[PDB]
Amino acid sequence: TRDTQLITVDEKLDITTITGVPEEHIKTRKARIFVPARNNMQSGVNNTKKWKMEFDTRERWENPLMGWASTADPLSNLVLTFSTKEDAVAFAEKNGWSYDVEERKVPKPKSKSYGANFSWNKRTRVSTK
Amino acid sequence: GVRTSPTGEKVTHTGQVYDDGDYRKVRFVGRQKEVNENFAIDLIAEQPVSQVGSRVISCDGGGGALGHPRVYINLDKETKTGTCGYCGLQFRQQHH
Amino acid sequence: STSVKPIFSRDMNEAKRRVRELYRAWYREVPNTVHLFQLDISVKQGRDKVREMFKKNAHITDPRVVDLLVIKGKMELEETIKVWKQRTHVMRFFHETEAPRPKDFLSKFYVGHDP
Amino acid sequence: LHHAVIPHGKGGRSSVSGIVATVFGATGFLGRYVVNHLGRMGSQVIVPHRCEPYDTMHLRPMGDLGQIIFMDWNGRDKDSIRRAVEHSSVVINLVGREWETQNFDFEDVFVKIPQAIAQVSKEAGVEKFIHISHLNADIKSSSKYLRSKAVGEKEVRETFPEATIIKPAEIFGREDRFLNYFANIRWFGGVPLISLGKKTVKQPVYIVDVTKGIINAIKDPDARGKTFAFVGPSRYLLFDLVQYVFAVAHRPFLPYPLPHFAYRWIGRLFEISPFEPWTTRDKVERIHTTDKILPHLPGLEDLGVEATPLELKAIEVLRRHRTYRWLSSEIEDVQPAKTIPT
Amino acid sequence: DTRPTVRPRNDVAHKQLSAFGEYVAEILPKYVQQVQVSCFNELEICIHPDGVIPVLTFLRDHSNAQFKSLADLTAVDIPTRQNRFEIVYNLLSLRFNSRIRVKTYTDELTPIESSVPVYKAANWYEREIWDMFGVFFANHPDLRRILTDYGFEGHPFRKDFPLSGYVELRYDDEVKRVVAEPVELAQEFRKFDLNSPWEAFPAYRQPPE
Amino acid sequence: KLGLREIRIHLCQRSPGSQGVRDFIEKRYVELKKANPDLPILIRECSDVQPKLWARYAFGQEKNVSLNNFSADQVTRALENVLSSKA
Amino acid sequence: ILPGAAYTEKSATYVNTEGRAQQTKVAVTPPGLAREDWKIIRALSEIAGMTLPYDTLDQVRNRLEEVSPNLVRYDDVEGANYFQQASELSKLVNQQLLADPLVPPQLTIKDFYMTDSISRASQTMAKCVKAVTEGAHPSIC
Ligand SMILES: NC(=O)C1=CN([C@@H]2O[C@H](COP(=O)(O)OP(=O)(O)OC[C@H]3O[C@@H](n4cnc5c(N)ncnc54)[C@H](OP(=O)(O)O)[C@@H]3O)[C@@H](O)[C@H]2O)C=CC1
Ligand SMILES: [Zn+2]
Repeated sequence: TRDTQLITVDEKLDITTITGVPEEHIKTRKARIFVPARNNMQSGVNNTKKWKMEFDTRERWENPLMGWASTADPLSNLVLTFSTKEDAVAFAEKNGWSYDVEERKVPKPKSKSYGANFSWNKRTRVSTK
Repeated sequence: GVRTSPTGEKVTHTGQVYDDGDYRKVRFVGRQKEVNENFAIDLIAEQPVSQVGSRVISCDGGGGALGHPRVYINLDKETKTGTCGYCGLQFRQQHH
Repeated sequence: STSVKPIFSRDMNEAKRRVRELYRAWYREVPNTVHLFQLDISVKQGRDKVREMFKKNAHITDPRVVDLLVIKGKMELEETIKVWKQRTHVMRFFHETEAPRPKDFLSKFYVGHDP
Repeated sequence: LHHAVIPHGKGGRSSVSGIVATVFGATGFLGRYVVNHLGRMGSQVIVPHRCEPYDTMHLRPMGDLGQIIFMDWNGRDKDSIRRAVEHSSVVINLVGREWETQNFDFEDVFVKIPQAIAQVSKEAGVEKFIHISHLNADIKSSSKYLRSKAVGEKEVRETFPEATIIKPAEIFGREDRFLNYFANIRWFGGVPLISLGKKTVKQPVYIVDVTKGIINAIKDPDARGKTFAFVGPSRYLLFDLVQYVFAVAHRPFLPYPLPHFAYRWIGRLFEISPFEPWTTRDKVERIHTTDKILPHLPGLEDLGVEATPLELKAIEVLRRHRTYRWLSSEIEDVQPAKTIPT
Repeated sequence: DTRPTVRPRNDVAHKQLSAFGEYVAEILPKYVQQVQVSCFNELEICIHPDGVIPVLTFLRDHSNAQFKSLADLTAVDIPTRQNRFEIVYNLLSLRFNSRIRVKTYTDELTPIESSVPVYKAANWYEREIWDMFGVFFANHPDLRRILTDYGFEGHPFRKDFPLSGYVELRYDDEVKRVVAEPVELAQEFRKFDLNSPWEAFPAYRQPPE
Repeated sequence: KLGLREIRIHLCQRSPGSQGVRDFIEKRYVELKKANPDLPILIRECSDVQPKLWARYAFGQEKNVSLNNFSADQVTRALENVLSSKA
Repeated sequence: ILPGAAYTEKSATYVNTEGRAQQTKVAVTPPGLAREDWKIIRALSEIAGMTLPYDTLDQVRNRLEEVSPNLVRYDDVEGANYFQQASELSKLVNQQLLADPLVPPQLTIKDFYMTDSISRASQTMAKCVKAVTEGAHPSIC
């Protein structure tokens, strides 16, 4: 066993005071924990295998000089990747953020028969091939 | 070509012009507004339509490797000219 | 599940001894900071800022988190004493160039979309 | 106030405050703080300057890219004034001089230039006009500076009725002519004072207080057509105010009375300088003029600004005037001056 | 092995490092948790954080190890783990002309034993880890910020720290000073989603769900 | 006016702690609606919710009475305490 | 006229035809001085002296849980029962059916491209309607 002379601490992990984040960005925020949806323009499913944590979108305005998109939100480009939902929830509660969790959406298994394309008495017969 | 809105500010080739009440015009007071006077839309329209005796013609933009990727253009449709998607040159089929 | 290596303290009683010790060190160093840095504030203002910073973290009950706060606070004191900080860094605790942001719902409603 | 003039951001340097301001006389004392505050919130500032561009350089950091625009103007050229205000929603007039030059008299800069700017602003459709008068302005003063201020304050009302006229007292700050003027008297041994400074009462105000009041007047819609009196929280005797100045600076204080006529003759001698005069006959009158008590005019508190006491912000102005022996002396070392309770 | 565009594979070194990996594990079963050799012939020893001093001291002093140069010490932040941080030691052996990697872990609140007694080079590397990651090292001579500004709040290299930070500096003329204010960007940093939705390397595929 | 303006009944479709309210609705709601034709009686069923009876009076005043583990007869008596007092 | 936010500019709850509660997410902020719809009423209540008891979106959704708990069960369909009770109460009053036949308001696809403020303000829906009535009477890249 260990010989580091451990101690017992029984209280929820909380590091909001030592992360250095300002107050306005710990209490007014809302972290969305979700599995990204498939980009419908493609068939690949490799981007829908890890959980992500993105924050709520704040104001973007137009730079008066060049018309660029200006922001005052330091967390507008912050995306974190987690292997599991419980890992994401643990990180959110550790840093004091409020979070909403979206349960994973998995495509349901489907019965696909090529022989149904040519059916004697069913509407699945295809008029073209 | 380069136009001028009622306030006298030249309109760019992208159609940009500050309105009468726009304070951002103040940036040109004592200076000039840089407008390119060689409108591409006008110049490309000056080029003649080339006559080609084939269904399919190819354009690389001229110059070979100094042009654009070589694409092939279909000329079957007789009610319009075939246009290159990179350089804008037009082609037509000789008497169909 | 609850067994963890401590940093310096084994319980809050041991951790609060370091906190009070740190407050004494900061309390005695404000008069010199206002002197060496030629700050245009008074000792009362500076010592009230030290008290404010300690009060922000008065809701902590984890001896390991308190130890980090004391360790971080001790590093801040070291820089001030040795004049590694400049007048700009010391005066960054006061936010003298920021207009006071609104706190009530109506004031925030008028000026923007933030909660 | 079309789409481009709708506020955006969180009041930072890269935000859009919706303010398009033309600040005349922005290269001086009260003009560097106004531009600084306007550019802190992301305002479009037009800065028409008469001087060399080298003297406008301290104003360039005060705004994000493209926010501070510099134009060249002439007080007697009505076309230059129009180029600098026709795109602005608020015009701020800070033009002034504490002396008279060969080319511009007191009534040229306090009566004619203020009236020319006001007229062109109204003809150009400007919505807000802010004019800085003086607290002690009246037609029957001993100073042309104050006599001309009263006249100018009246021409502006007749030309721009919705103007917001502000009447500050003597302003103390870093680049000021009030606390620095008294401290620099040490070169001449003693400190002359008319009646030994026992019959003059002054109520100086802080530069940031005046700067925050002007900004608030722009954003407050009820400040139109209302005359404000920006004064400090405490009234002092000139002898006590100057004595406190030499106490903070730790310089020997050797006052001696001087007849009013004698102080004018001395001032006449200093006026011959072809550069910024050290003192003029007009400054002597202004320094020894009791600050008016105008209870009928709204003050700083009516614009949401808490007047800063002189004591809290006098060391920052006068620490520069101390020797190495007394540079490090703390704020809490000099006892505060004696105030005149109501 | 004649293919011009494919890196040649050195199997002699792969064998030698695997043998030395078992050698270390057999000698230090109390701390060694995992040993592996990459396809490019690099050896990694994964240890319990309580074995930082024993494991490093053995590798530095042992006759058949003689890892007398600390090439680098660094941390990696992986938020998905309970112990989000991963302290990495790279050691160089001049006698045997070989390199080894020692890896451990810690969370935000658990201290890690300082390596200064073994390698003096670790003095400044551990300040960087504390500065840029917030990992506390016990028994360090002088633990301070080494790279960030004075009074800087936050540990930048944490994955949850924003790229542009929370504060920015400018010169303010009113206070004749350099001041810090909340960050505002004239042009926001544009975030690109570049990952292809098609798997690139089947050999590294993970078991489903 | 101090009269009643709305009644809302919250209950779960399966929990044993909401059986009384379900018994009330299955047999008595039809009668209590015919006796109060112009009184909105909202019956909102969720999953795993403690039963409650909300009563919104004039000018936004709302009072709620917990109906957890109540029998079919207490629920009937609880409503009568709301449709009669009109506080 | 009090400007508000569109569905792409607020985090708002909509219940579809099957009783499923779902919430939008803020994509872009409202254009100019426009504000979130529930904040305008909250601001109006405070000025009128009848301040509502919620200041933040999470508190407004707590109120929704009071009025109808199903409104805060996102992506969940809560079964509704008591069809028998509805049938009984429906037979108390006997209304007659008008002789006029049932005719949906949208007979053809040209009635489908414009049904609300957003679609009637769209220049693509205006092209679609023109395309399905007048027909198709230059794409290169
Ligand atoms: N003690 C005080 O400071 C008081 C100030 N005021 C008033 O506030 C305003 C500014 O005061 P302050 O900043 O202290 O004085 P400054 O001398 O520091 O500023 C004067 C400004 O006005 C310009 N100016 C002067 N004459 C002309 C002219 N003929 N043509 C064009 N510009 C001219 C100057 O331009 P440039 O520098 O390029 O030559 C400069 O920008 C003035 O109206 C003043 O009367 C009123 C009460 C108290
Ligand atoms: Zn081409």
